[PDB]
Amino acid sequence: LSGLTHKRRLSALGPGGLSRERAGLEVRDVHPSHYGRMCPIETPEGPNIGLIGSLSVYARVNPFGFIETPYRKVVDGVVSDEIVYLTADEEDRHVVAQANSPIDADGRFVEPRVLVRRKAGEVEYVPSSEVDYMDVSPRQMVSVATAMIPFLEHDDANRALMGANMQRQAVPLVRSEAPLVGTGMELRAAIDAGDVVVAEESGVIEEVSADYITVMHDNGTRRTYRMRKFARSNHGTCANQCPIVDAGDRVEAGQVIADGPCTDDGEMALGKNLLVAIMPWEGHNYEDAIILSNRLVEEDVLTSIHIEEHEIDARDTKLGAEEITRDIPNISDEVLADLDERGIVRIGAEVRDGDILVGKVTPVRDTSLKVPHGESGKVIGIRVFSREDEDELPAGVNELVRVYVAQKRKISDGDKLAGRHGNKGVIGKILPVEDMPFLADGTPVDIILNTHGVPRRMNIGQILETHLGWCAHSGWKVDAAKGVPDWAARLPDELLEAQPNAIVSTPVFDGAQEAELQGLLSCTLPNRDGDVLVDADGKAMLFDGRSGEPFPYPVTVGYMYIMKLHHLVDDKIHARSTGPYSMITQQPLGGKAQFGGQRFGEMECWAMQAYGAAYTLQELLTIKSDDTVGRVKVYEAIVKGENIPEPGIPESFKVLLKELQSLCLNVEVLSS
Amino acid sequence: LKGKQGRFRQNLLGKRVDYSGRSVIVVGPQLKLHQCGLPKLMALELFKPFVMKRLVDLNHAQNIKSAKRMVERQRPQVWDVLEEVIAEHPVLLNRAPTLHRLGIQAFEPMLVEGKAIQLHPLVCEAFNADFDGDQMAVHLPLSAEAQAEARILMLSSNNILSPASGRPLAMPRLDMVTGLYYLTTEVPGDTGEYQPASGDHPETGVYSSPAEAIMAADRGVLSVRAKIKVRLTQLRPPVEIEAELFGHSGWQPGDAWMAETTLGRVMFNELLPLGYPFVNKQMHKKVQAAIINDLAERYPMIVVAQTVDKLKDAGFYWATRSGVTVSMADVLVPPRKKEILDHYEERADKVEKQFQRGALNHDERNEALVEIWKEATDEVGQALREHYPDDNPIITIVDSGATGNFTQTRTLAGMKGLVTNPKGEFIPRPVKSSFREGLTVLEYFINTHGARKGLADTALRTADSGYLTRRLVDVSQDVIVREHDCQTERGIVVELAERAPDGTLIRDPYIETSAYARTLGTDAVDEAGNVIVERGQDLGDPEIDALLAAGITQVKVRSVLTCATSTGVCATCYGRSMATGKLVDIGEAVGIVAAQSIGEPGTQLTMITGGLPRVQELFE
Amino acid sequence: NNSVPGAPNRVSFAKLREPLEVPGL
Amino acid sequence: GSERVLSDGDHVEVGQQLMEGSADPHEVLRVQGPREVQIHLVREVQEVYRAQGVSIH
Amino acid sequence: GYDTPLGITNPPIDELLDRVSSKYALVIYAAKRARQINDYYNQLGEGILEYVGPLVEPGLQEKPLSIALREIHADLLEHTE
Amino acid sequence: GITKASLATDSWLSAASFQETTRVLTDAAINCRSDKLNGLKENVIIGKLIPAGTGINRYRNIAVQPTEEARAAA
Amino acid sequence: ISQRPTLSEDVLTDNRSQFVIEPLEPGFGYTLGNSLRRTLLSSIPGAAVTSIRIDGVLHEFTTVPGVKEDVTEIILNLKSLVVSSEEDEPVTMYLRKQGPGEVTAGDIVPPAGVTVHNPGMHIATLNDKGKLEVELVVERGRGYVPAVQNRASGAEIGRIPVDSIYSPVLKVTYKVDATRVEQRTDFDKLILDVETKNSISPRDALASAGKTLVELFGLARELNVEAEGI
Amino acid sequence: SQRPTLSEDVLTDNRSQFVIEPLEPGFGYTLGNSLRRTLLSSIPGAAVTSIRIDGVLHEFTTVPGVKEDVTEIILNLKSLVVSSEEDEPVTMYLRKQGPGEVTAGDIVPPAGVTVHNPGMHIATLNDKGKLEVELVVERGRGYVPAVQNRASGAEIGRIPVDSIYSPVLKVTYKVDATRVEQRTDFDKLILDVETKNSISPRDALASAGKTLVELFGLARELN
Ligand SMILES: [Mg+2]
Ligand SMILES: [Zn+2]
Repeated sequence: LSGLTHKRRLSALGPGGLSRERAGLEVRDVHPSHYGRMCPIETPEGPNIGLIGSLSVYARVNPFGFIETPYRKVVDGVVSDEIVYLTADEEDRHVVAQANSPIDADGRFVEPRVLVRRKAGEVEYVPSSEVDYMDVSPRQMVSVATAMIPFLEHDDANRALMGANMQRQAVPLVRSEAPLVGTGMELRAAIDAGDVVVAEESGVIEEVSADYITVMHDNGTRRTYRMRKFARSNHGTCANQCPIVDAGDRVEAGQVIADGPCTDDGEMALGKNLLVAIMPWEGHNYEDAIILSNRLVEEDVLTSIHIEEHEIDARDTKLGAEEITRDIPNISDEVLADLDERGIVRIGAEVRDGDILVGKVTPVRDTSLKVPHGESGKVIGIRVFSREDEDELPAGVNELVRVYVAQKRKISDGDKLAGRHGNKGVIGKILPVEDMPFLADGTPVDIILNTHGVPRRMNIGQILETHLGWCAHSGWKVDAAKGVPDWAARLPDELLEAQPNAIVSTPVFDGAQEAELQGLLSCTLPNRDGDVLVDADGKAMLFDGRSGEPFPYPVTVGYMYIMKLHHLVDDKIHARSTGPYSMITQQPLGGKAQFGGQRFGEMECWAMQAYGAAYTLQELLTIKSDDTVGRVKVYEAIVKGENIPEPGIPESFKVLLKELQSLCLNVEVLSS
Repeated sequence: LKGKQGRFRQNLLGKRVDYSGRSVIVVGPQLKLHQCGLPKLMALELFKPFVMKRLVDLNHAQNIKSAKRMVERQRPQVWDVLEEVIAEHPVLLNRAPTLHRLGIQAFEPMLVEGKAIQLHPLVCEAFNADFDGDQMAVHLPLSAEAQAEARILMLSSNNILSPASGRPLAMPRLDMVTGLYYLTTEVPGDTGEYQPASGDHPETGVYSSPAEAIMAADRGVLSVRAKIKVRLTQLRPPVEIEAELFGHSGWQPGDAWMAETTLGRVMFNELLPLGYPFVNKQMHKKVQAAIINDLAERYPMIVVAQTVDKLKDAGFYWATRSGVTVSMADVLVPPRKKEILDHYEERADKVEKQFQRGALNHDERNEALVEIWKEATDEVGQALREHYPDDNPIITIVDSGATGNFTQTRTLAGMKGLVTNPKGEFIPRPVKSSFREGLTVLEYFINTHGARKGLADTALRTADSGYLTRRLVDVSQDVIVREHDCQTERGIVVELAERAPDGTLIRDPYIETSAYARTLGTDAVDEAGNVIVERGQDLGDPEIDALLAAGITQVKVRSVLTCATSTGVCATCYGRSMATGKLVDIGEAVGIVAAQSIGEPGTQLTMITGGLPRVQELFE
Repeated sequence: NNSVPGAPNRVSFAKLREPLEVPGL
Repeated sequence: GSERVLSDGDHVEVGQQLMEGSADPHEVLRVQGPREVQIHLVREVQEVYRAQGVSIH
Repeated sequence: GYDTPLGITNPPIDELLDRVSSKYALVIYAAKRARQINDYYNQLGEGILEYVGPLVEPGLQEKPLSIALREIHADLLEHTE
Repeated sequence: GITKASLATDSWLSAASFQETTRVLTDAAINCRSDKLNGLKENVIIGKLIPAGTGINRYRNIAVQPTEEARAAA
Repeated sequence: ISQRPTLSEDVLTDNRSQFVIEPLEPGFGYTLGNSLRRTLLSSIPGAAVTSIRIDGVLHEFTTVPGVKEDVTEIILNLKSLVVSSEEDEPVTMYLRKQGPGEVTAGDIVPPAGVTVHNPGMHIATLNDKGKLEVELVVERGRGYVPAVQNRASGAEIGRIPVDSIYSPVLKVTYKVDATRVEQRTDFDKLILDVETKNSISPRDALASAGKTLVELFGLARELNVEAEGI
Repeated sequence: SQRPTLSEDVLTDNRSQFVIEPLEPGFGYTLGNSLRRTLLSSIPGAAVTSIRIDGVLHEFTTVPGVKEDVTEIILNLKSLVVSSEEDEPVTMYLRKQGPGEVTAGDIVPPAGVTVHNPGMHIATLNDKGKLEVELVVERGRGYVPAVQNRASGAEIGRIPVDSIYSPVLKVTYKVDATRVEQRTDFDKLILDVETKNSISPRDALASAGKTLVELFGLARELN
């Protein structure tokens, strides 16, 4: 989905365009001519708001570069099946009807007055004859990403935008599952995404394998497809393909054959289905926090794979050429116990932080490449490029070798999660499976959400999604012996009888109404034990896991789709006590990879000054950042039992002196 | 030297320090106020030299290099020493970017698994932090001096009171308030309530002591919130009953009196410090603020922190059982909205025909439409409020001051009403549906504008406030209280409270700010010869009440503006401090505090403009 | 109306018919 | 009273603003001294801050 | 007249302020005593004395600053302005 | 305004830090303006203890010894 | 698996106590705490009063003549009295006095077996020429039982059932604290708190509760044979 | 009036109901919750610890002839359930070659261990490839991360696997109260437990009972 959205993006800045400071603020706002061409919801949250849109679902660029949009022209008040494409100017000069306005099966307008859009920001009823154009589908103004957010007609603009932006940050899991409730624009958005193979001609599969497939065409031509397995994605995640076809099936042309990352039977699946409950629970879910059952951790429900990537090179120098070699000066045999004869780590050897990954000698010194601070995992593959074998390399290099390290991450504390309605959060605590509240039949819940954040943020759509998810999961059977209930008049005749773990889809702007949910929730199939858990309203009776006594009031439950964001915790966490020092500034390095300390802004200096704290500021400015002898002496004193000696003169001040004395300004000290 | 990279400037932008660390923050309700959680994988790597020294002292290793190697390998012999070496070693937290004085606390560490720096719920407001991925650094003082510094001055339990105004900031904030509201609420005709003697049957609903009441509630014959007549023994009764029943002889522990309240109120009062008079009213957020302010103004800080912690724990415990959820059956549609909408639409059609006659122009049509639809929205909101009972979770949440307002509920259930436009003027097209029922494509398209504009407004406001704060800090760097008393006489006079021509006395609506903490210049002797507040005695809540009782209106108060000190200001002129609760101590910087306090609220300053640019122009 | 040959079957709360398939994305 | 209109022939106190707006601090300073301008600045800033609902000493 | 606290907040802050003139003096008035205590501990293998050792009997491996603060609360130190 | 009130100060080092470093540096150089380390900004640029809070000389020089009564009773 | 033994510490006060159990396997904190609290609160047998009688009053609306206190105050004062009985059958007890003065529990004549553990407790006060006769019955039971469960009781003139307290303990509270026995650093540390009447000591009430709970789980264990740690 | 409780069993195919009464009022809930808590986490069992696949050096790869890669087969094998009689790491074998299907019943367990669900589907093989996998079976209780074998410093051919020793699957209870004014005020507990077929419900209930008895024995001793 992220790749498709990036391919469909519409930038407005860059070379040949306006800058951030000069571009006006009005341009970042909507314009009544955006309907049908550029989605108004999807947009980056950062300062680049309004400058980066996205094509509409049905928009197609005319041969000149003016976006178009389909319409069917009403000739004499009768809808026309044939369609034409109109640009902005021609669209203004006509009357455009409303898709949702009821229309008879014969093409006759049941209503005499039908709302309409006019020249600019004008809408008003008009007789049912002069109307000239009518739209095609209600989903004609949404982007591709926003088109797959169920119950989009109930959320808020900001919340919908946040959810749309969140959907582009999922992480492919190990065992994906299709959502129970999602629009009908999932499989189509996956087939065109390119990351899933598909047969060209209708043939019959002879044999299949985990690494390759062989399909026999009806004309007698055998063809083979190779599927890349565990190849590092462009952004650090993994990508695979697992064929979903059996040996001896006549697969028709255009039928998916393999599922790539975030896919399940040829349709998008960015997350799993978890049983949610909405109630404040001992403040652990206080202010957007989240609680997860240990069942997720111990069942790999939300386990992901991340593949790192490193490379070292031996480039020629004036003093000589460097060569990768197993031997390395003054190193114990144990340290290099992993490197092979050629001087590289054998495949499939566990590597820990600070370990040596590939050895080389510098004309001889030691400058071998080592794992950075905070990495681990297996070594899945090593690629070595040699100039001897006639392999193109950048000028001035002889041997560039890259090593891939793959680590399996299980969801832990401090990880982000978010639904499709833009409700972020963090895993506050992962309680044991024996402590979570459980339904009356012994089914412990998997995640608990706070309730105070629902009505203030005003994203009531997710409640309806949860209700519909539970209804679909449990399966329903609406009574029809006495006849279709009035509330069930418009239901498709084939949607009255479902099975457990059924699948449902609600297209945006045209989905189940409140009456539909009210009716459905009253006819869910009973559990195998013979009893129904939830009431008509959708709430249920729980049982506290700690106290063991039931809660005084019922609570809401249901299955809600949950994704997993890319802002993991292992990347963030980092510590630094003593390590490499920069040579030009005499300050500790920066960044997690380099094992460097944190920044100390001036606002912290102001805060320290406010408290009246002086010695702490003196330390932070002199004894832990600049003073070399100060650092050495304090470290030695700490290692022993001696008191910390008072700091000295910072390097910054001495540099300032020795620099200002160069402009003939004799800067004395006057110690007296 | 000149320019942004000039070595003069770059010496102030800060340096990269050692003994640091950053991680995500997750709320933890199991900690005391002066506590914090550090993952062991971070604590062990941040205390390495101390651990090595203490370990070599215990003879688990032979030298320093071997000890360092063992610490690197993380043998099971290290964790005991790690726990023994951080007994009382404070650390400094700093949410990035720090804004005000309370943005750098100093908590005691505590080992806990995971990879997230746990925290206390009541301090998140100090950092303005939200538990959705925020990151804060963690420093550590080394010398024996910085330890005492961060243990006495920068400790968290000693900074309950915000520097802006001398009123506590760390108070029950978002969720636990709902729990307290549910606990202290009263309901009539509950189970086990008090009843009068009905002929041959005694009067039931009287319990010997709170222990029996708790046991009965546990058994299941007494709802936690019902009218009861308990017999308390360790809670001073309200003054109105203390002065009557005991004749002012003075209550002491061990004296009984028959109260009339609900068990929830007793269980809540048991949390308050001993000796505090009984409080017997439903706890709206305003009442919570009043109680906390009174406790902070009558008792030492440590007792306030302890009672706040206990109250937060009780609120968290009782919030879960309040049965506050969300469902379709809770967001209830108005019953007769359709008729009102039809009538107002008919009147709109009337004005539409009026315009069709051509007498009026476009502007008058816009004005008529906007006013009509504003009236319609108000009427629909009134009807919706009249519809909901006092049991829906939305009403319980909104009315108890936990969060939000009624307009959001009206949008969620009633009508969203007219919406802004990119030009700022109200579109003549109003939305006729609520988010529950379901919008349509045109209405959502129209609605997008407000969200876009609000995002842009916040984006500019953050930077504006930052720049203003930086400049204000720059201007006033060198103000410091040097001398203890300038012994000057000029004191600005401020009208405390005006006396109405018909009434006896009306409290000035701004006495809370002008003359609340300043030092009284001259004694405000009453009309008679008696002295109610003597010269020099700092003012405060009880003293302000005493002054109001005396009916005094005009008072001359010592001020810093007319201070006679050559450099800085005299301490006596400055008056009662903010974070300390007492007179400022010699040497304390005041310029930085003032700059931070004035600059912090700049974030919410929005629109001769009235917003932040107005303040910029005024100061400039 | 599953245009692709063997997509999974998931009935939908359909009320109006779109007269054209989504063009190649 | 604020509802009253600016009636000609009346009398006013020194330093008062005749019409809505803001008085230049330099003029009030020169015609009143430092005390009046100080108190006016304090009151004006306090008013603009009290407009938003925030409170500071 | 209140529940005994636990952790580093014992003894409380207000009790100390009754002894010391102002909170800014107390920090140094205790840090210097902590330095003296650490110096006394360091000369423990052989006996060279400049100041006496803890006055109040310490705990089980308590930090010197804690001892200093817990003995200042007992009114056992005299200092020069 | 704040800008004009802050641009004119007594210490030359802070003034050079703020704006027009070359001009103020030259003016201070000609006069041989020797300034005491007063204030916070210059005193923190140098690195010496700030003259505020626990830095004022009234507190930095304190001698504390156990009372004779305690010494008599060990 | 033996794991590590869990020892029960103890603290002492006038009549309260803070029993501490440390350390426990992760999650066993509440598993002990809640059940132990419930057993302590409503398992230990005891004795208390059930009904009273006042021949000087016909019903409860009014107050007994010649006495400062009210009927409800008399009931409340007489309910808190601590009575220990060793006989199963419900025995009677009489309180009688004449003339001005006060009345104390110690002045009530006890029959064989029953005893009162607080003689100095106050009940009420009489004015001059005052008299009151009471015939209160005492029964042995467990836990708390309200008077509503004793409503239908034969037919009498002035039978006024009172909510009894069949337990020597009346307050219990507990928490859980984290502990570090190894790199796990999540082991629970139960902190119990009990405050009993004068008829039992906390260390004995807890012992009796443990006896009862172990006897109860003996049924679960006896179904088969299988061992575990200490 | 006062009788000791008694526990009886109501049997079903694999999930049994236990009825306990009479219990004093307001006491059934806590006992049921305590039993449930001690049942779902402290029941000893055995499960696969680490596997050894011939011709494969790690887990992020495939093997010719199979339809799913190593990760999928590891996930499938996680569902395997085994009971250990010996208290030491035992070794099994799994040799299947040629086209067809490989199920749980193709393992040749040694003496003292058994596989109770031979119907599980592990994977499928094309005629090109074969398969020979060796796996360990250790006895533990609770749940242990797979990384435990990472620090053992074995050879390359060892692949750690997460171990989950728990035979219990679901437990629930309901209380049938009798709140009549008579002294017959008690409650009847109805506890239901279902196991993974490794051990019958009676054995798990007895183990939990013994665990709680041994734990509470520390209080009955006079203090
Ligand atoms: Mg945040
Ligand atoms: Zn002064």
